[PDB]
Amino acid sequence: MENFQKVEKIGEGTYGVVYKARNKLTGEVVALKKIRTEGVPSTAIREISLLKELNHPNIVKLLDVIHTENKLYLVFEFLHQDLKKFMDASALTGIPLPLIKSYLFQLLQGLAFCHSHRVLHRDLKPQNLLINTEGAIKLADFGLARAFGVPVRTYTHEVVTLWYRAPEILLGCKYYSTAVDIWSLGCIFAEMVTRRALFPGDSEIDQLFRIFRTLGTPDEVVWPGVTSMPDYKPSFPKWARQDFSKVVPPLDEDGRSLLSQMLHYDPNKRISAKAALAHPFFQDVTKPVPHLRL
Ligand SMILES: NC(=O)c1cc([N+](=O)[O-])c(Cl)cc1NCc1cnc(N)nc1
Repeated sequence: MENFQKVEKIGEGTYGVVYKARNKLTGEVVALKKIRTEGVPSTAIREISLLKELNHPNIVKLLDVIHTENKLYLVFEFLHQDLKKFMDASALTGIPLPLIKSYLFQLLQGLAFCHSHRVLHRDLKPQNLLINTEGAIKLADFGLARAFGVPVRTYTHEVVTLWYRAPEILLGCKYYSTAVDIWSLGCIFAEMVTRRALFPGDSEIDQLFRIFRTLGTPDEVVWPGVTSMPDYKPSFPKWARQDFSKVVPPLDEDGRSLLSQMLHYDPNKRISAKAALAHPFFQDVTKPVPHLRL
């Protein structure tokens, strides 16, 4: 509003426009997201407001929710860069394993926290993971997708990224579980390691088939109930599971083991954030300093 001097437009955020802004009073620099509409639901107000108490070091703090004049403003703690930009910037050399491990570990701590408080992210992707110079990484936009159905096209009709969507969502499941976030994080882990998106689908069916081509078309053996899912079709081609060592080379077996558990088809077999934190892969985790050029 007028209490915020806009510094620059960060982008066309998932729900709306995002600006880097400074509070004229406090001098605090924040990210301000403007969200779209018949007056903006009041149901979302109670919901969003609840997320203000969801405070954790690996969760971008939601400082304030402001509903006014058919506009909804979300004020967030500001971080200078997202993981997508960082991965692009580290494309030639790759993110060092120690840093990949630190980020994965921190993200799992953040998910463990949200999940223990019954909050799901639902739309984890590199762009929603913010990083700073201290080596921290934080989850952004956590429980927002709840009172906002399912993404598809931002106000600028931008294409919704399905690359990190769990198979149960693609198969039409009506109830998401914490497992969807573990799946997305597994996809991100793989991408940090290989420097290439794991399943870059360009349509819902292409996304699903890319997953099937790599992990094998799921069946009742590995995923009880899958053939009864809303969008499951007996006509799906049946692809054999690819040898896992081919998926994220040259990741070591500790890493491959954890990733395999984060990508199990059955949401109920998929590892929890809490359990993943105890995986041997993190035995030598540390907190390196990233090379950020702001
Ligand atoms: N909380 C935040 O700091 C933040 C929030 C949103 N958002 O609520 O939509 C977005 Cl896009 C980006 C953010 N920061 C990363 C960033 C900073 N600067 C520039 N130029 N690009 C990215």
